[PDB]
Formats: sequence, C-alpha cells, structure tokens
Amino acid sequence: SPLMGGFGMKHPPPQILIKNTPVPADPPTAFNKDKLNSFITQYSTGQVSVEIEWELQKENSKRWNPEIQYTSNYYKSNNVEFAVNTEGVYSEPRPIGTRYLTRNL
Amino acid sequence: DGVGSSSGNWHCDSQWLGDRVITTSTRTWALPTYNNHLYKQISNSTSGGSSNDNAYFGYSTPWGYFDFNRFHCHFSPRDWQRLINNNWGFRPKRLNFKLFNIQVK
Repeated sequence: SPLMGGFGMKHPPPQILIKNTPVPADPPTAFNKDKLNSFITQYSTGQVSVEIEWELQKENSKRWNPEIQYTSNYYKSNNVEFAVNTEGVYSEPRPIGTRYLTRNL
Repeated sequence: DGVGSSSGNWHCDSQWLGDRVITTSTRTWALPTYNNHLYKQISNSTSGGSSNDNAYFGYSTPWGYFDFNRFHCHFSPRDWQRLINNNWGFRPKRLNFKLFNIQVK
C-alpha cells in the first residue's frame, strides 16, 4: 500500500504521453545533412475526459448512536467554502479525509 | 400452542433495502386492570378543577391501548441519523403488529 495513501497496483493506469508533431519552418534550397533545428512555433488545445467506475462498500452498522459526519457549517462568511471568490479563483478550505464512520475492531 | 411453547420471538432490528427501510421493534409490556373493570364518567368537577376553558365531560374506560406513534419507538438514534443524513424524504408504507407470549399473573 503506498505510504502517501491510495491503492498500490502492479499495473496502474498507464501513462498517456502527448506531443505536438514538429513542423519544420523551411529547409534551405541546397541540401544539408544537419537535423533541421528551425521549427514553426505552435501549441495544441483540446478536451480530455476521464471516467472512473468505483465500487462502494455500504456502511451496515448496528450502532444506536448518531455518527460523526463531514458537514459544512451554517455560519455567515465572506465566501462559500469550496466555491469561487469575487476574483473567480476556486479554493479548497481544508483537507477532507475519508474516515468519518465507525466500525468495531 | 400451550403453556410450554412461546408464541413469538424477539425481533427489533432495522433492514435498509434499496428505497425501503423496515423497522421492527419488540417491547415488554405490563397491563394492569383499570377502573376496577368499570366505566366511570369523568368531568372537570370529578377532579374538581374549575375553568370554562378547561371544563370537560367524558368517560374513563377499563381498557388500555397501544401507542407507538413516536419516531423513537421505531428508529434508533443511529437509524435516524442514517435516514436524515442521506434522504430527501420518507413515508410509511405498511404496518405489522404482533402480540405474543402473554402471561396473566
């Protein structure tokens, strides 16, 4: 299991490598055997979509007590947590972990 | 049937289905005799209290009744949390009532 947390896999999701194909600017009219360092400056843009299916383990506790849950707070604030501000920059308030429910040992 | 066999079992669990949660609850009750088996008539003058807003007339009965018209009769606090924390609504569907292992003393 990775020490920073997560799922350790022998064969994780493969790396996806992407490159703009070099387009030479224009060769000299007489032949030259050197490797054509002059190129047309360009960049690419696009859309990428990732779809992951996750299997869940539903909590099945017989505990009578109400449990601890992650919640937002109902107190007036300048900004909404996990939103954008007046500038338009999105920010995340605190690091949310996954351990809120309980189980017996 | 008979003295030596029980006419029911204890069953006070909760089962969460897809869109259905089935609550069962078993309790032990005691029933006294009320009114010495009589049908006394009662009033505000019967108990002596005098106020027109509080004046009443009615009947006391030798019968008892079963009330389970509260949510904590059917939900543990943990079940209530499991319900209110991820559900936009709920409503009762069907009711089953059992009365077993009666002993007159």
